[PDB]
Amino acid sequence: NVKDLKASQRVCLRSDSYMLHKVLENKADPLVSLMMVEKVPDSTYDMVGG
Amino acid sequence: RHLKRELKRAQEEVKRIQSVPLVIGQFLEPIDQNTGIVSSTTGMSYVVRILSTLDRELLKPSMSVALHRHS
Repeated sequence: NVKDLKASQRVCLRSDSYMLHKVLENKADPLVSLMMVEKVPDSTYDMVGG
Repeated sequence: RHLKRELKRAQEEVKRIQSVPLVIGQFLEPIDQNTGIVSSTTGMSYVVRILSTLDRELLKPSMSVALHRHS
């Protein structure tokens, strides 16, 4: 249904008439992408202490 | 004993599909393990079935791979 399909969901298409078959399992958040290519560790309070 | 003749005639068929002529794409990642995402070397993504009875030991990390032509 079009109730299940949400924005920026990677889908499957069959190039015969472009008919949607299944939702595709894969999908990455676009922010997970930008945070990772940057790369920045996080920490806890005891390793920054003293 | 008759079906051992028929397992051999079915094994032959499929080895001919394995071999040349093939285009070379790349394996990005699985979405199952009987189905995966490959980018051909035409600059497009395709969702393709995976021939069962293959080694996924080196496959799952992205790595070159062979694909059939029309199929």
